[PDB]
Amino acid sequence: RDFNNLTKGLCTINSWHIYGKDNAVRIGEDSDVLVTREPYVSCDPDECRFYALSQGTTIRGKHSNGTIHDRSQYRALISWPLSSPPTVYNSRVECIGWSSTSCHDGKTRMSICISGPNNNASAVIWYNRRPVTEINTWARNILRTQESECVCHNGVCPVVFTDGSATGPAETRIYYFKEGKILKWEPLAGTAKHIEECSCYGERAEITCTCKDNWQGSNRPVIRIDPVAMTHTSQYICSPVLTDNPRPNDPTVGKCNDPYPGNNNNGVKGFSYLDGVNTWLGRTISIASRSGYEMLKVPNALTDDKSKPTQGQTIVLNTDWSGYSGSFMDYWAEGECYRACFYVELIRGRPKEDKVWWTSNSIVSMCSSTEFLGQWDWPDGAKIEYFL
Amino acid sequence: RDFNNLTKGLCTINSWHIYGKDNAVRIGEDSDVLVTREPYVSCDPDECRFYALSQGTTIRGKHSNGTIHDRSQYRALISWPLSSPPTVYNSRVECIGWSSTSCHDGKTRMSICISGPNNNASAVIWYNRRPVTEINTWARNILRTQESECVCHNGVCPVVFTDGSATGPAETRIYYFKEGKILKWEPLAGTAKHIEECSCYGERAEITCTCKDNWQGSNRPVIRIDPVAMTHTSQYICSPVLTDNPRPNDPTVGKCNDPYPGNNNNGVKGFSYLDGVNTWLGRTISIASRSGYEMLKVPNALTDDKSKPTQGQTIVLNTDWSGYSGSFMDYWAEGECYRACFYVELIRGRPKEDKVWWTSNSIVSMCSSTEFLGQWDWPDGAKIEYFL
Amino acid sequence: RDFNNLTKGLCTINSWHIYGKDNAVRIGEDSDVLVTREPYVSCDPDECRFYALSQGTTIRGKHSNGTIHDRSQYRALISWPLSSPPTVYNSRVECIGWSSTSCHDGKTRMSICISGPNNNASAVIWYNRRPVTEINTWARNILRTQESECVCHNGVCPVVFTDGSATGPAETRIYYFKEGKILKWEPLAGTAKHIEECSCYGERAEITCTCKDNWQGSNRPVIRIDPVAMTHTSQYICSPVLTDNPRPNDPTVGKCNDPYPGNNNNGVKGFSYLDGVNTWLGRTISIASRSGYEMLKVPNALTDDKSKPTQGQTIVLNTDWSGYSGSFMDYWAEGECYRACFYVELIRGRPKEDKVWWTSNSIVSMCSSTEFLGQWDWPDGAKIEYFL
Amino acid sequence: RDFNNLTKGLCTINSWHIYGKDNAVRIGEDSDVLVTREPYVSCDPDECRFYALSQGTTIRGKHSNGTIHDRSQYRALISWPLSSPPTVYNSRVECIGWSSTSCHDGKTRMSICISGPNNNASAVIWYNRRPVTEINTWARNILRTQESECVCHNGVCPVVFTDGSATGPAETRIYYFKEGKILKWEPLAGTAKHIEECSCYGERAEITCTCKDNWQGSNRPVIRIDPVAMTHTSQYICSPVLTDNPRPNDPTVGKCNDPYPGNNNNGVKGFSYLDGVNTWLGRTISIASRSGYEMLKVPNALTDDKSKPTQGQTIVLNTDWSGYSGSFMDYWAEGECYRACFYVELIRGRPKEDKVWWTSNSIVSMCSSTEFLGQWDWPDGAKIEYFL
Ligand SMILES: *[C@@H]1O[C@H](CO)[C@@H](O[C@@H]2O[C@H](CO)[C@@H](O[C@@H]3O[C@H](CO[C@H]4O[C@H](CO)[C@@H](O)[C@H](O)[C@@H]4O)[C@@H](O)[C@H](O[C@H]4O[C@H](CO)[C@@H](O)[C@H](O)[C@@H]4O[C@H]4O[C@H](CO)[C@@H](O)[C@H](O)[C@@H]4O[C@H]4O[C@H](CO)[C@@H](O)[C@H](O)[C@@H]4O)[C@@H]3O)[C@H](O)[C@H]2NC(C)=O)[C@H](O)[C@H]1NC(C)=O
Ligand SMILES: *[C@@H]1O[C@H](CO)[C@@H](O[C@@H]2O[C@H](CO)[C@@H](O[C@@H]3O[C@H](CO[C@H]4O[C@H](CO)[C@@H](O)[C@H](O)[C@@H]4O)[C@@H](O)[C@H](O[C@H]4O[C@H](CO)[C@@H](O)[C@H](O)[C@@H]4O[C@H]4O[C@H](CO)[C@@H](O)[C@H](O)[C@@H]4O[C@H]4O[C@H](CO)[C@@H](O)[C@H](O)[C@@H]4O)[C@@H]3O)[C@H](O)[C@H]2NC(C)=O)[C@H](O)[C@H]1NC(C)=O
Ligand SMILES: *[C@@H]1O[C@H](CO)[C@@H](O[C@@H]2O[C@H](CO)[C@@H](O[C@@H]3O[C@H](CO[C@H]4O[C@H](CO)[C@@H](O)[C@H](O)[C@@H]4O)[C@@H](O)[C@H](O[C@H]4O[C@H](CO)[C@@H](O)[C@H](O)[C@@H]4O[C@H]4O[C@H](CO)[C@@H](O)[C@H](O)[C@@H]4O[C@H]4O[C@H](CO)[C@@H](O)[C@H](O)[C@@H]4O)[C@@H]3O)[C@H](O)[C@H]2NC(C)=O)[C@H](O)[C@H]1NC(C)=O
Ligand SMILES: *[C@@H]1O[C@H](CO)[C@@H](O[C@@H]2O[C@H](CO)[C@@H](O[C@@H]3O[C@H](CO[C@H]4O[C@H](CO)[C@@H](O)[C@H](O)[C@@H]4O)[C@@H](O)[C@H](O[C@H]4O[C@H](CO)[C@@H](O)[C@H](O)[C@@H]4O[C@H]4O[C@H](CO)[C@@H](O)[C@H](O)[C@@H]4O[C@H]4O[C@H](CO)[C@@H](O)[C@H](O)[C@@H]4O)[C@@H]3O)[C@H](O)[C@H]2NC(C)=O)[C@H](O)[C@H]1NC(C)=O
Ligand SMILES: *[C@@H]1O[C@H](CO)[C@@H](O[C@@H]2O[C@H](CO)[C@@H](O)[C@H](O)[C@H]2NC(C)=O)[C@H](O)[C@H]1NC(C)=O
Ligand SMILES: *[C@@H]1O[C@H](CO)[C@@H](O[C@@H]2O[C@H](CO)[C@@H](O)[C@H](O)[C@H]2NC(C)=O)[C@H](O)[C@H]1NC(C)=O
Ligand SMILES: CC(=O)N[C@H]1[C@H]([C@H](O)[C@H](O)CO)OC(C(=O)O)=C[C@@H]1NC(=N)N
Ligand SMILES: CC(=O)N[C@H]1[C@H]([C@H](O)[C@H](O)CO)OC(C(=O)O)=C[C@@H]1NC(=N)N
Ligand SMILES: CC(=O)N[C@H]1[C@H]([C@H](O)[C@H](O)CO)OC(C(=O)O)=C[C@@H]1NC(=N)N
Ligand SMILES: CC(=O)N[C@H]1[C@H]([C@H](O)[C@H](O)CO)OC(C(=O)O)=C[C@@H]1NC(=N)N
Ligand SMILES: [Ca+2]
Ligand SMILES: [Ca+2]
Ligand SMILES: [Ca+2]
Ligand SMILES: [Ca+2]
Ligand SMILES: [Ca+2]
Repeated sequence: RDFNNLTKGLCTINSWHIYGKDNAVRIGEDSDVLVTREPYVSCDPDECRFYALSQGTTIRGKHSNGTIHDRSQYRALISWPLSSPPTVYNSRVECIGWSSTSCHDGKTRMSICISGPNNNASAVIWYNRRPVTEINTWARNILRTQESECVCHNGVCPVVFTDGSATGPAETRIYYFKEGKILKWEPLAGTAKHIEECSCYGERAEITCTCKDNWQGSNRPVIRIDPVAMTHTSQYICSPVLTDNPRPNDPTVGKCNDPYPGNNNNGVKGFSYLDGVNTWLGRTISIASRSGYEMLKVPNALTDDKSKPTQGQTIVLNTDWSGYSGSFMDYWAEGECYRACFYVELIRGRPKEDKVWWTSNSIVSMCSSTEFLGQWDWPDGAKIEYFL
Repeated sequence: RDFNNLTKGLCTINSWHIYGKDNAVRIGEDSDVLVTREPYVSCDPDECRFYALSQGTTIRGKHSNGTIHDRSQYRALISWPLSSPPTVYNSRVECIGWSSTSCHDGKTRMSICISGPNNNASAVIWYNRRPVTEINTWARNILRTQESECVCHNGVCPVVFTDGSATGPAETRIYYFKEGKILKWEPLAGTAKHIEECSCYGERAEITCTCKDNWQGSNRPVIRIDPVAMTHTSQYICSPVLTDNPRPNDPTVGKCNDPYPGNNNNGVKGFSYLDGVNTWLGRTISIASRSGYEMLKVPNALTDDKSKPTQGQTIVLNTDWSGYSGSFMDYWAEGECYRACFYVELIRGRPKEDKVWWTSNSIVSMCSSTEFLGQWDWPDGAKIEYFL
Repeated sequence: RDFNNLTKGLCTINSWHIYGKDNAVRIGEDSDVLVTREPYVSCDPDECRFYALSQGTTIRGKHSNGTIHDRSQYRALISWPLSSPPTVYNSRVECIGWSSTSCHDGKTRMSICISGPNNNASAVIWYNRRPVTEINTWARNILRTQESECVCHNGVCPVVFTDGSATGPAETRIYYFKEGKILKWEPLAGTAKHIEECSCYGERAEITCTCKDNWQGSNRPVIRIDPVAMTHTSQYICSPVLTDNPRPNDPTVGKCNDPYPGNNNNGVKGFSYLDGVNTWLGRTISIASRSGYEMLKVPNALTDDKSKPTQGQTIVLNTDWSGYSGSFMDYWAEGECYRACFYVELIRGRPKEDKVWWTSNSIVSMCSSTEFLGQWDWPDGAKIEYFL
Repeated sequence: RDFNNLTKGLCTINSWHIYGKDNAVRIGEDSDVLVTREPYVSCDPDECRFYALSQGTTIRGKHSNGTIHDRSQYRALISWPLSSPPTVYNSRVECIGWSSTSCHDGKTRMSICISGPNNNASAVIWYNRRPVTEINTWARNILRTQESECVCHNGVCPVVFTDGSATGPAETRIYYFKEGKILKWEPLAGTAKHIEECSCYGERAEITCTCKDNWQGSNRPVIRIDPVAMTHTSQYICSPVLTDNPRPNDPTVGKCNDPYPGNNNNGVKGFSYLDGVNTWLGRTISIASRSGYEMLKVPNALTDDKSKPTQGQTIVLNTDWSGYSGSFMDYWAEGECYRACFYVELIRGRPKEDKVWWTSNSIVSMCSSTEFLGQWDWPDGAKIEYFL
């Protein structure tokens, strides 16, 4: 109808309720489920759907062998109905590639897929299910993007891309798209020293992105975008409650403008909701691997370098595999505020479970409640032994 | 369009005709059918669909092992086209959880799923396919609901929940929802001593629920709700024709305000249509197990403590497995009266058929006819031996 | 929109072109295709679909064993997209039963399914996907109907039913339905001595049905219905070109008002287009079994007792299995005339191919062309050996 | 709405970006994917879909044995969602046959399928999903058509057919259809000596078709059609950069009005975009087999007999199997110009990979970019060994 405008602020997050879960790996043990990774969730005005990068093969299919690899010509961004598994028969291909983002601007959806060899990748921006714009690699080193939904405001949908090294300074750009066309792009500015895989959400005409500093930071870089002025700033979450993985143990004081040291060249896509006292951080429980998942209320995490948790909720037990996580909200829901939501990728297979030759995942997602709900843990649920 | 109003009375029930049957277990022996239990049927203004709690695995899948269990993080309320089986590819997830209810108010549908550990469960109320309200457990002991459709009147859709013991007094509540929001809730009142799994239907601005007294009663508790005044009453079906299972043999006089004794801490979800002489009771044929199913016309069953059958119809032979049963009607059909309908869950597998490691079911459903139709029996139809 | 009216006459049939073919048995050798029999085709104003009686199991499924049987509680009328196979995932159940008919009146569709034991069957008439009317068996001996589409005119859709013996006189009735309700029913009248499985089509406000005399006739009975006056007549196709199966060799003179003798208590559903010189008869090539299929132009077959073929077209080679056949037309096509169409059921499995324990079929269908097209033969295409 | 008119010229082609890829053979190793060949892509005003000739069996199905054959009664034109594989469950049959074409005129789609024995084939023209016209073979020798989309202008959709020898002069006809009806047909005229499988596109009220001279030419014949005057001309691409396969090595001067010699009675469906300096030719890399695929910018190829490449892009490595290729464009996209697109059929199985008994393919497709994008190669991706 009309372009959506971020007119509401976040609802108060007092707990998290179950939103969606597809049990993909369980079901896929005996049905035609596509092998995936890098999933997310994204809403249209009339429906919310699960998204992910397919590996172009079923889990039980012999071609599942080798899917630990990140970029092949057989991957594609696919979407499928909320809480269903990604099957050969119900998956809709949005575009071809090995890194993506997607978002609805209120009128129609924009989807972006990047494909190519490491030194010659390119992104193609689709809008209303048609290719509209293409961007060639600018640093010739794995052009890559969010791996979760972008956010739009009055037709303007900003997207964060990175091209260059994963273990040294790279060239991060913020592109402002409108109807699939480029209105403007900026180089990254601010104090964030490295950016990859931004998880974004919007509220009151501002877009907040919690990304990852793969090079040096165990605290997360944050990019705040003004989609009207089409400008932004960057910093790190000041809080001592470190949220990347792997990471060192939590200190008593964090860092606001530099990566918190202790772990280099590694990390996991993650997210946060930074809203003063209504601030919640997500993170793996393990400091060593993609294991477990919890939500911690850390009032003023973004700006308070000594902020520590005041409440929390366990999403996945430390004895269960987690993975990537990101933000999304249903901007077309009823009510006076936007309800914060997120998903956690539950990785199964390689490298942690090497008795099988594949790597895939299932999805679990939650949204906020103003109630103080009881908690449950939500594991993938599959028995690897069955696949042997 | 406009909210539906219960303006019609029931059609005269002279017999029951076949409405839907999915042969899920038969078909699922060689196709991707999800393992389920606790099914029901529910209509929208333009379509009627089968509903059930999936176990997050196919019947032939190795994860089918263990599905006798009631509550896991892998269950979800799903719906699928009338008379089709619940397949991985045609099942639509309504919400995540292990106890549910759902109903269309004329404009859109409300679905409720409860999930959690036994001492920390919570219900999330979805409306127009979005989460709107959440209710935390109040007795910290398996918050649970209907397992069949709720009914709406002018936007108000009452739902019965129980939290607390299954073998002693519990805390039953009646919530009146409108657009997924809570308008009001009452504690159970009346003479019903325990309530679980209410089967409801509406006619002439009144909602009748036939539930189950798991603690002491072999006769069924009945809750009648006024959705305008948002008030209710409770009692038991007075009739000597006992309809719970297991149960003692039928006496010559029943009980109107206390559970009829003989069997404790057990029972099965069931239903009835209480409409003076146009009264029909459903029940398993066996007094010991979920075996067989019959419909008995027991004029004035609700209020006459010596009422006995005047007509009847066999739905499932005592040599076939039955299970849960419940009411639903198509409130958007043509004509001057609402046609009473019900479904019977045909349980296969554990605990009765333990040569297989799974528990699932198929569905059979009937609706009333003003004709006096010939009867047939409708078994699940699957041969367990094939699954060995 | 508005009820359809049979305002056009038939197009001139100079040959038959390929319309649809689903290759169900071939494809079903390695995919989830339902076992069926008694198929047909029927159009809605915006789509034409394949219809059939499912057996409630896949072909490869173990429950396929025994599907040679005609009536079980596991059968249902299903429809699926033109030329696709009837799969577990794309089949839409219209109603439950073992004998059916269905037709669109221009506004919505009426579907009829009969279920029951032999001595207590009943038909339930569905309209706009809801049950509206029920009719109890009147002769207590396998109430049965067309097994192909009915035809409507200004809301009135006549249907032919038979109840009673298959090898002696029975009670045949013509019901005139409008919006699923009974307007009137007549007993069969005319000279037809036995009626079963009528194949009907309409043109210029008249409905012609070519049925089968299972008891004594090798020539086919024909019922012509006036859907306005709601009256009918009956006779046999006068032609010496006999079209039932099994049957005696063709004589040089047929019979107009009595069954042509030579074969008792047996036959196959078949059809014809009786339109003066524009007359075409379908029949199996073999006089002994459901083998082969051909179309023969027999000018004035209905009224000329010495009429013999003037043109012809082979549909299925005598070295291939055929089966039932029937008429349908797309009454919502463009143009000035209705294009005659028909389908042939290609039966595979039992009783002719007993190395497998199942019985199923695929469908081939043709429509007329005013051109004189080259002919091809259209077999089922499956290799039984593969199923062993 | 209104008939589409070719009002735009081509966008400038500076490179090719990835459009769609279904990885059919990979996925089909463990899911219900139909065996196909002769694929293409075609757009409707609201969706673009993959098309192909099914073989009426799955790849893993036993009936896949023998699918190297071209024409059987089990083939049909099917379409399915962009980038999905052609599965039993998501494939929509457009018509029955072994040679086809299809195109949307802006209001609705016309699809054409030819079926029959070699000496008695016939084409049936479907419009708005109904059969409208039939054309009988005129040379009684494999009536055949494009195997890719046709193009329409103001309701007029020209189609090229060939009937007669594959190794000598044949009877090629250009039919001008409007709403499935024949407006006019011409015999081929111009200097093209043999025509088969035309790949067409339209721009500025002109339709260009790049076909194949199976008899003598290694350069490609080109037919330019005026769909208003309903007239055409024919010649060959003058360029020395030869684009058929098999073929001799490239000379330094080509031929404008006669087949370039060196290879007889063989070839592959191919295409080109002839637009002055904005000219791009597609071809297999190997001169001996359907191996590899590249796009070469050959300014003025059509008219310059010494034109050689000025830019290029590799689509498939010479160490990977290719096959047929053709043109299509989304005539309903936004913007001021039509974006040239094409697909390459990636053939797997027989005759080149004879360890398996089947022949099938997957599809890869690209569209033009005005950017100068980095290139990647796009192979089928399946491991034949897995199928053994
Ligand atoms: C039914 O459901 C309800 C609703 O969920 C249940 O109630 C919930 O119970 C939760 C578990 O107790 C609780 O979650 C905790 O909240 C704590 C905050 O609350 C407390 O402190 C505040 C502030 O003073 C008080 O106001 C309040 O009253 C409480 O006393 C958090 O601090 C908890 O998180 C910390 O502990 C968990 C382990 O339990 C860690 O996994 C987590 O990371 C936190 O601890 C690490 O991080 C901090 C910060 O740096 C460190 O200081 C600390 O040492 C830990 O650090 C190590 O571990 C991390 C992670 O591995 C590592 O990286 C680091 O290096 C170190 O090695 C926790 O979030 C909910 O708030 C509470 N909800 C409600 C509404 O009450 C109820 O129990 C259920 N009922 C039943 C019967 O089960
Ligand atoms: C073609 O189709 C038609 C249509 O369906 C067929 O006709 C139907 O036939 C049915 C079977 O006969 C019939 O159903 C019965 O109706 C009885 C009521 O009618 C009779 O009594 C009235 C009242 O006086 C008369 O007016 C009327 O004319 C009849 O004479 C019911 O009483 C029957 O139910 C009882 O029996 C069945 C076993 O048959 C039990 O399963 C059932 O539970 C009922 O009996 C138990 O319960 C009562 C009540 O407490 C006890 O008193 C009794 O002892 C039984 O109790 C034991 O069993 C229960 C259950 O296991 C247990 O819990 C308890 O402790 C005890 O152990 C039955 O419902 C249809 O009405 C009739 N329909 C029509 C329209 O006519 C026709 O036959 C078919 N044709 C052919 C050729 O087959
Ligand atoms: C390319 O395609 C075109 C288009 O299809 C091909 O041309 C077609 O060729 C067809 C085959 O020749 C032809 O079909 C036949 O038409 C005959 C009628 O035409 C002839 O007679 C008329 C009338 O005098 C002439 O005007 C006309 O010029 C012709 O001469 C039919 O009579 C044929 O059917 C009979 O034969 C077939 C066997 O071929 C039987 O299966 C069929 O049942 C008919 O014969 C039985 O029935 C009659 C009637 O009672 C008996 O008299 C006769 O003895 C047979 O009876 C036995 O068999 C039956 C069935 O098993 C059994 O029940 C009974 O008891 C007996 O045992 C046939 O229909 C098309 O008309 C013709 N089409 C056109 C447009 O030309 C062309 O060939 C193809 N090109 C190539 C290269 O292949
Ligand atoms: C990142 O991505 C970018 C973007 O893709 C990459 O840059 C591209 O690189 C491509 C490969 O170099 C390049 O493609 C070539 O373009 C040549 C034309 O450009 C050159 O000449 C012009 C004209 O003078 C100059 O202006 C320009 O500056 C260049 O110097 C083509 O000529 C190339 O095609 C020919 O070679 C390939 C093999 O490489 C053949 O397969 C192809 O068929 C062509 O050669 C055959 O045909 C010609 C014509 O008859 C014959 O003369 C020749 O001998 C060959 O003939 C044999 O082979 C054929 C086929 O098998 C056979 O039939 C015949 O009989 C003979 O046996 C080629 O197309 C892109 O243009 C370029 N793009 C851009 C924007 O720059 C960049 O490299 C990537 N980065 C990294 C790090 O990888
Ligand atoms: C069910 O009853 C309510 C009246 O209680 C109907 O609601 C009125 O509907 C009309 C048209 O929408 C409005 O102008 C009135 O204000 C509505 N509501 C109330 C609460 O007064 C409703 O239309 C009835 N539903 C149907 C299907 O007739
Ligand atoms: C079929 O015939 C009936 C007339 O018998 C048409 O019905 C009339 O339709 C118009 C418009 O709906 C009404 O105003 C008349 O009262 C209708 N009915 C009768 C029974 O008089 C009907 O429209 C015709 N169908 C079509 C498609 O033309
Ligand atoms: C473009 C790409 O391949 N990105 C990688 C990502 C990346 O390698 C690291 O962030 C370092 O740069 O790591 C991971 C990962 O799980 O750590 C998955 C991503 N997979 C995909 N998006 N396909
Ligand atoms: C919430 C829950 O687990 N409810 C149980 C129900 C319950 O245990 C008894 O009524 C006693 O309270 O029993 C049964 C049952 O088949 O008897 C199934 C239900 N299964 C599910 N709804 N998942
Ligand atoms: C109602 C019923 O079972 N009808 C039978 C039909 C019938 O038995 C004979 O016509 C004699 O009456 O025969 C056949 C048949 O193939 O000959 C199939 C039908 N199958 C089904 N419609 N299910
Ligand atoms: C009508 C028909 O069978 N056409 C053939 C085509 C043809 O044989 C040659 O062009 C020579 O005439 O060859 C090929 C081919 O791959 O070379 C495939 C086509 N397959 C199909 N369209 N089914
Ligand atoms: Ca890091
Ligand atoms: Ca009880
Ligand atoms: Ca007969
Ligand atoms: Ca399978
Ligand atoms: Ca050639």
